[PDB]
Parts: sequence; structure tokens; C-alpha cells
Amino acid sequence: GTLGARRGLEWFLGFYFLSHIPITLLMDLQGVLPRDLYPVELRNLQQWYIEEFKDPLLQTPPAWFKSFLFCELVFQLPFFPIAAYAFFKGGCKWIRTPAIIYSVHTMTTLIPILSTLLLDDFSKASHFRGQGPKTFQERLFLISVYIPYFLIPLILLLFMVRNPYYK
Amino acid sequence: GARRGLEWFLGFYFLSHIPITLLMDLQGVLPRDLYPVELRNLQQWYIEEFKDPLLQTPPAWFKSFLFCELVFQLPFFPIAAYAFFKGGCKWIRTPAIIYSVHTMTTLIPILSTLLLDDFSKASHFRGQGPKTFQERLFLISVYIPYFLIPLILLLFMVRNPYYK
Ligand SMILES: CC(C)CCC[C@@H](C)[C@H]1CC[C@H]2[C@@H]3CC=C4C[C@@H](O)CC[C@]4(C)[C@H]3CC[C@]12C
Ligand SMILES: CCCCCCCC/C=C\CCCCCCCC(=O)OC[C@H](O)CO
Ligand SMILES: C1=C(c2c[nH]c3ncccc23)CCN(CCCc2ccccc2)C1
Ligand SMILES: C1=C(c2c[nH]c3ncccc23)CCN(CCCc2ccccc2)C1
Repeated sequence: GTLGARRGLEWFLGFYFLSHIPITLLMDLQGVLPRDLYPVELRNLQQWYIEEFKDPLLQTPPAWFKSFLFCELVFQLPFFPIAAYAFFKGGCKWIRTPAIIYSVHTMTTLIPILSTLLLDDFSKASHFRGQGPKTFQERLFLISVYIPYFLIPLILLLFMVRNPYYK
Repeated sequence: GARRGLEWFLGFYFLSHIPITLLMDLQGVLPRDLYPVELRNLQQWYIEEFKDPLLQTPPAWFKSFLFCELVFQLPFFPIAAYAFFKGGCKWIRTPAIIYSVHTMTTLIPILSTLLLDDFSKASHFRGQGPKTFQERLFLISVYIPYFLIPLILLLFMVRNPYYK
């Protein structure tokens, strides 16, 4: 019938947050959670992503990146079902301030991630021991997996600051 | 007035942040020749006294945060100082929430590294940084207020009745 732009974005936000739950549990937190909570097929799927996409941070996370991973588990993950509910339902003014908090937190998390992937040395002679992108194409093929987690928080932040239906 | 007392404190927090950012925090991002020799020696006194391994030669993740301090945070500092020094500025709430969560998120990995990383002959930091746990507390002593004060500002904006 009639699907408006506001309501389409809210459905999009619901699927972003519903999809983030398995992504966080089964892939992102492989570097902090014990391996034995994962079946071998899921651990080898984890290995496939790291080999194909040349990811230097997820499997063996540095301290700065490991601190963001514990924020994902302890702060972001409980919020994902609540935000999925609110944006699927659509009329929830009580999601404004928590969504802005999430959006700023996640955009700030991803600035150093994207800068490290674009600018740092991931060679054998580095501490990443060659498990990172070497070519400019390998850097941008990996950034492509992280960039929606900056941009979609950026869209959510703009939506929540200006939408009269949430203030 | 306890509400006004916090606003005066927050006002002096944002005012003092301006020189702290320009003359000290951005030594690794901005060029050496911009700074006079007396300011460069003062920066060296901080680095050596507090054994700071990040500020002078910033890693890429910390450097990205420093650029956020120059481009986003520093333009906000005078506007926030005015708002809280004057009071009655409900329009600062959503900006101050954004500033606070951004700076809290910035400080979590910094504080984590300073407290949980081995700086003892780690080729990562060229033999610099805190070695004992007391040296770690001494360094964190200058970073912790820039997490706790933003945390106070967040609760202030989210819960205080004037700022919704
Ligand atoms: C005299 C020595 C010690 C310090 C020199 C300070 C210089 C480098 C400072 C003073 C004011 C600063 C500017 C203040 C505000 C902004 C807006 C921001 O969006 C980009 C950076 C920019 C444009 C800053 C660039 C650096 C700057 C020009
Ligand atoms: C308060 C903040 C902390 C709590 C936040 C919520 C924590 C979520 C809990 C568990 C998820 C664990 C994920 C591991 C899933 C592994 C898959 C698995 O076990 O598969 C089953 C089996 O192999 C089939 O036969
Ligand atoms: C880190 C992410 C992340 C989001 N928010 C965070 N906050 C703090 C810390 C990290 C994050 C999200 C993206 N994720 C990559 C998933 C790669 C993948 C997806 C699907 C199937 C297989 C493999 C790495
Ligand atoms: C980094 C800081 C910081 C605050 N916000 C940020 N956002 C993003 C990135 C960094 C920061 C503030 C503290 N500062 C140390 C000043 C030590 C000092 C102060 C005064 C005189 C001499 C020496 C290091």
C-alpha cells in the first residue's frame, strides 16, 4: 500500500539490530570468548573470514580493540533486542536517547578501527605477523565489512536528533 | 545552588580543555615547529615524569582519537563553556550527550592499554611507558578525569529535569 521513508528506515534499523546479535555472538566475540563455547564448524568459519578478508584485529585482538569488544558484549548486545523491538514497532519515543548513545559509542569505536586498517603496517616484520591487508585493495576489501557499522550508526544518529516523532 | 555549582565546574572544565588540547594533547598530531622550545620542553617533562607512551608518538588508533579532539571536540569546548557558565541553555543537552559518550568511548581503550599492557621492552613502544602498577596509576591519574567528568555530564543531561 503506502510505505513511507520514515517507516522504511525503521524497518531497516530493526533488521540491522536483529542481525547484529548473531554477528556479535558467533563472529565478533571469537577473540574474547572461550573457543569451546563454539562448535568447530563455527570456529573454522571464523578462520575462513580471517584468512579471506585478511583481518588483523578480530582473532587476536590488541588491548585497545579488546576493550571495544567487551563493550560490544556488555553494553551493545543487551541493547540490540530492545532497539530491534522499538524500530520494528515504530512508535517508541523512549528509544531516542539510548539510540543516540549507541550511535555515538559505535561511531567512535570504528574511527580507530578504520584508521588502523587503512594506515598501519600489517607485514611479517610487524606485530601482526603478516595477518593483515598489504595492498590498497586488500585494505578497502576489509574496510567494506566494517564501514556499515559506522555509517548506519551515523544514519541512526541523524534520524534520532531530527525526527519530531521521537522527541 | 548545587545545580549551578556543577555548571560552573563544567564551565571551567571546558574552558581549561582548550589550552590542554592545543598545547599538550596535540603534540603528536601537530607539527613540532608550531610549538616554541619552552612548550616542547614542557611536553617532554610530562612524557618523562608520567612515563606516557602514547601522547608523543601516537599509534594510529590513538592518533585518530587526537584528530577527533581537534576537529570535533575543540570547537565544542567554548560553546559548552558558555552554555554552562550562563545556565538556562537547554539546547546544550543533546550535544553534550554526544560529546560525553564520544569521550568516554575514547577513554576506555586508552585506560585499558595503560593498565593492562606490558611496556617492559615491548618493541611496540620503544622501551617507554609505565612498568610498575604505581607508575600505571600515576599515568592514569591524568587520563581518568576525562572519563569521569564526561560520565557526570551524561547523567546530568539524561536525568536532570531542566535538561530533559
Ligand atoms: C602557538 C602554538 C603553541 C599553538 C598553535 C595553535 C594552532 C595550531 C591552533 C589554534 C586554533 C586551532 C584551530 C581551532 C579550531 C579548528 C576547527 C577544527 O574543525 C579543525 C581544526 C581547527 C581549524 C584548529 C587548527 C589548529 C589551530 C589553528
Ligand atoms: C550482561 C552482559 C553479558 C550477557 C549478554 C548475553 C550473553 C549471551 C549468552 C550466550 C551466547 C553464547 C554464544 C555461543 C553459541 C555457540 C553455538 C552452539 O553452542 O551451538 C550448539 C550446538 O553445537 C548444536 O548442537
Ligand atoms: C566488528 C564489528 C563491530 C560492530 N560494533 C563493534 N563494537 C565494538 C567492537 C567491534 C564491533 C562488526 C563487524 N565485525 C566483522 C564481521 C565479519 C563477518 C560478518 C558476517 C559473517 C562473517 C564474518 C567486526
Ligand atoms: C589526553 C587527553 C584527552 C582528553 N580528551 C581526549 N579525547 C581524545 C583523545 C585524547 C583526549 C586529556 C589528557 N591528556 C594529558 C594531558 C597532561 C597535561 C595536562 C596539562 C599540562 C601538562 C600535561 C591526554
